[PDB]
Amino acid sequence: LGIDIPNQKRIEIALTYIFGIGLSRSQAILKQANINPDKRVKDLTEEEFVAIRNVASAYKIEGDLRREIALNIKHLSEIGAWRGLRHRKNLPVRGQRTRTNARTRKGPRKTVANKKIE
Amino acid sequence: RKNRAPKRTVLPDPVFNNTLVTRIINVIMEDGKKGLAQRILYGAFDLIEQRTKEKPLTVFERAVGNVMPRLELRVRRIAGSNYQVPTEVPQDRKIALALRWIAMFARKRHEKTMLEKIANEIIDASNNTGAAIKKKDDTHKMAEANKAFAHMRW
Amino acid sequence: QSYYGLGRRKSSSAKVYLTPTQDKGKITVNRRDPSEYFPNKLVIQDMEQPLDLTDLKKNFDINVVVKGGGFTGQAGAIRLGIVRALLQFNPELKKILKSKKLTTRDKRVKERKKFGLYGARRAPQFTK
Amino acid sequence: RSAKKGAFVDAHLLKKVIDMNKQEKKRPIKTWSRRSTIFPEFVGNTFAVHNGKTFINVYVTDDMVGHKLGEFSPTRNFKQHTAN
Amino acid sequence: VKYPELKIKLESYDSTLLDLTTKKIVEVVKGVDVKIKGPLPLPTKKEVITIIRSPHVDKASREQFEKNRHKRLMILVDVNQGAIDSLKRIKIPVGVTLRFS
Amino acid sequence: AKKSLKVKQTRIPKFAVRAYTRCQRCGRARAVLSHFGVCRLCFRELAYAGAIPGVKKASW
Amino acid sequence: QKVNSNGLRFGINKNWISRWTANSHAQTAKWLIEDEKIRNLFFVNYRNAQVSNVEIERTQATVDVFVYAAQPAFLIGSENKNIQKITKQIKQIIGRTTNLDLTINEIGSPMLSARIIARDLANAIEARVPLRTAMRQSLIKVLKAGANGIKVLVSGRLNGAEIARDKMYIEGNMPLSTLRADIDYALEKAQTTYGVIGVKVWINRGMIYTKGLNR
RNA sequence: GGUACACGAAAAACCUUACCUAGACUUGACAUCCUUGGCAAAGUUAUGGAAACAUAAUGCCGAGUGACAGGU
RNA sequence: UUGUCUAGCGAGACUGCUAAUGCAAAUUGGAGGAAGGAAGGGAUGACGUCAAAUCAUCAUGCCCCUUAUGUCUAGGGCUGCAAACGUGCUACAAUGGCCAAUACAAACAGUCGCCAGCUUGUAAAAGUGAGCAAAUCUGUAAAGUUGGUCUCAGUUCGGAUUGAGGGCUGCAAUUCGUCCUCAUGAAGUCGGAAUCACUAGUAAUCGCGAAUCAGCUAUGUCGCGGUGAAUACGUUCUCG
Repeated sequence: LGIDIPNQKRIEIALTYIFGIGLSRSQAILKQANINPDKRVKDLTEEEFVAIRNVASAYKIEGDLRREIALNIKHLSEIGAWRGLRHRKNLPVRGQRTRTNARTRKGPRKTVANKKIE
Repeated sequence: RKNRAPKRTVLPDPVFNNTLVTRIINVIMEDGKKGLAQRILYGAFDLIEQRTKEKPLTVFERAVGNVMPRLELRVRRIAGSNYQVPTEVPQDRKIALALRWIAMFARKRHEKTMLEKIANEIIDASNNTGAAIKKKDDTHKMAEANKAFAHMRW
Repeated sequence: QSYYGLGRRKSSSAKVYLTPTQDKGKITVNRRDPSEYFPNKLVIQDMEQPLDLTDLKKNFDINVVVKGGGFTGQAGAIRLGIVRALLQFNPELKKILKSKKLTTRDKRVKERKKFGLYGARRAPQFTK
Repeated sequence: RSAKKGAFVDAHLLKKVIDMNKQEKKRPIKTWSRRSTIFPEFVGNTFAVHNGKTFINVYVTDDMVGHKLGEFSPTRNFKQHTAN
Repeated sequence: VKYPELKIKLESYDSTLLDLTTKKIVEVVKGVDVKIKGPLPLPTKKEVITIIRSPHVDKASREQFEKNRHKRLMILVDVNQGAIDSLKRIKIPVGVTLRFS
Repeated sequence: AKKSLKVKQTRIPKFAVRAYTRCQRCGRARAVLSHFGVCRLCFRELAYAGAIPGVKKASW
Repeated sequence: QKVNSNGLRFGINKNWISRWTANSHAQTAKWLIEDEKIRNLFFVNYRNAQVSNVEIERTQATVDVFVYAAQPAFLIGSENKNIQKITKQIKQIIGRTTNLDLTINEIGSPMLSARIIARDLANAIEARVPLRTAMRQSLIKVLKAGANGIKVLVSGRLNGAEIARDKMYIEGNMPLSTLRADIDYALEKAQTTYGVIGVKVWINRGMIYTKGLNR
């Protein structure tokens, strides 16, 4: 994790500008600590800047969140697993058909000449 | 071809009694919704009354008068080249397209709230400095060279 | 006594009762003011266009019950009931009201769409 | 994936495993269920699974076994990006 | 009273044949028993079934067929077995069925 | 084949989801109509002569 | 292409072949899938019976099937020769416990059925009988029987390869765009040594004045 | 092309299904033309088996032989 | 805040009347009505045309197979993959995004079912428990309004992909079902060339039901209902 604050706005959306904690887990932290974002001000108390990090670390660690997610990815990669096999080589694995889609995992375009005369 | 078909008529506004305001209602209307459009309407009149207070009407038909078009473009051909010449057009279509220009230049603004930007193009057009009058100037000016077939219309 | 009126619009209807009593009446429907049942918007003047253009609201009640439809059709139905009551009470105004075209509803309802149509007239986007 | 049975085996693998883990010295087993997912007590073996073309015999991992046994091997053949 | 709450429901898949059967039965039950309430008209169960016409490539050239089921109610509290006997003189046609409780 | 499909359909399976519905005189699982255990072509052709009691051309 | 006009007047002017109902998609499907085959039996079984029609009547699991023909002389049977076979095949087709019985009769003006004429021309096709004699015989017979103008057409092999010849004949008025006409249609496929011959016959019973209710 | 391309095909994880391969399969899975049977046809379960499927009783009823059917 | 409503029988618009101009036919206005000049719509496709489509609905003339193109189940495949088309969806936004409260239907279906409701749950759902073989029982209608926030920017936009966990059916969800909770947050600033559809309840937009099916990423199909515009001058061109 790190230290990040919105430009000048409510306290809660600071949780949006940190990874591993989206809007839902943000509201979860708020209802856990009973701290509501006061109007367009990020400064109400000084102790909260480590108090919120306590419960955030209690959930899990941001960088470690992604670290063990990537570890899980390479765990599919290490042993023979069709899910990992397709996930490693830039190709979708779920029920999505790979004949007209998957471009977001492919670069913008790599089109080449085709043979439609036959 | 289309033989003859009278168009629909508008009804007087219950709180304005102005055909022009009804055409405003029509042009800014989107997605088949009146209430949302009517909110923009109420905000527009209220803010025109608020900032530099005058008379919603006086400025309204003032802008309408300033944006009154002269000649509208239509295209003919020799079957191989398009030539655009302006001809006349009744007042109802003139007003409809003028208010359409106003609304289109309204939506193509980048300020925050709709009501304030709407009042902005309205007062700009009433001041003969908005973008609505520029296309009118262009449609009047192009007739300088399009007179060749503006003389003989087919 | 009361005036039996019926209004119809968009497959919705409305029964209307007015009285010649000594009360100016209060516009209401569904046991609430139209400011809370109908949208609190321009329709407040729309639902009373004939009564504010003729026979100002000073000598009758408002006992109207609605059935079905959305809300704009409800306004048309209640207006049709109002004009029906106005006609049956004072038919002499029949000449001066029909010019305004406040007569029966003009059967404009959503069509009965068919196969190959998206709005009963929209086409399937003909291609090459 | 059953949420009532941690990994729903077809229950015909049970016969093969109660044979094999008792024998526990001939790793290739002639049994194949693309819908089988092993429990921790059915781990450490190879599985001769019929692809529908050939009988592929591959060894299974010992760390995450809560996955389909046919999901550790390709279900069909594929090829590179189309240029021919 | 002899058999309270004769609530007999009649079912047919037409309105004209429905008219015929309703007329027949609610007029034959007159002549023997009193206190028969009017047969309450009932909504018609309409089913449109849209069907592809060609056995091949089109989803726009589809016809559509109708199946409409009709029903009528007779609620009889105060009666005698005379109406029950009268039920066995002129038979309802084969396209109409009865529901009872 | 065509007839053996009909034969195996009329049989009884061991699990309860093996069943697939079709018509019995002219059965076509492709665009099946289990509304009356019939087929689309079958219903259309029987409707032309009037073999169904309650069949009518749709009216709106 | 076009659609048989028998369905255009079915449901508003034409009588129902079957008049019955039951619980939806519970036993209606089975009952209809049985009695449709029951109906289709006789025309396939018999070609020399000139049967007019069949009629299914079901009343709460009580089922019977009327049959009507032109001349039941070969359908009643000597000392009930046919009726015993009819009863046996009826027990064959629809269960063994259901009530089963019928009666054979003749409808008024049996000559005005398209089915009998279509079967006659099919006999003229399956017997390798020439086409012109059959067509002229049908025309003169329907003219002298007494009726309004009818029509007929044929399609298929006419003793020659590259089938592109089909013949149509029409007399009087045949208003296929008219609600009330009470006009019958038949379609038959005759088997020949060169293939299948499809023949359509539109027989005009005659429009009835002020048809306000089903016949 | 108009007159295919939200199509046939209003449901491709068994079936759907024609197909790649495994196991079996032969007057025939199913039905019909002969003659003998009027009560045993399913299902049942340890048996081998990934799976058809055989050994154990149970519970239009039925054998052989020929006459062939079926082909998405 | 009871005779609206469901639906049978009918009545009712027929150039019926008049001014108007015409040999006639037929023409525009006015009265009236619920509606005036095919009241609005569906349903009703002549001969042919391209031998267009289906010998895989069916029947089916040829030829061929037959201890085999016949049978039975496992499993795989009809879903891949540089691409492009054809069609949706939904963004690129403060008419908006999210949050609380609040206005209102039609039809339509429901018997191994429709599921009122209770309790357990952030949730898929679970245990449970009434009416409905159906005008009595069932299926938050939303857009809207009261506001609150977001404060004008790659945003509480957009929600893709992927990951973790939970949920249901199904012998089973890997191939190739899907729902929800949580994690991330893809391109993207209105789309040149060209186009497609549309004359008022129209387009656009918002929601409900039915369908095959055990269930289903059907955004699709079939309909139902709500809000609800613009332009029609005109036929030189463009398609028939």
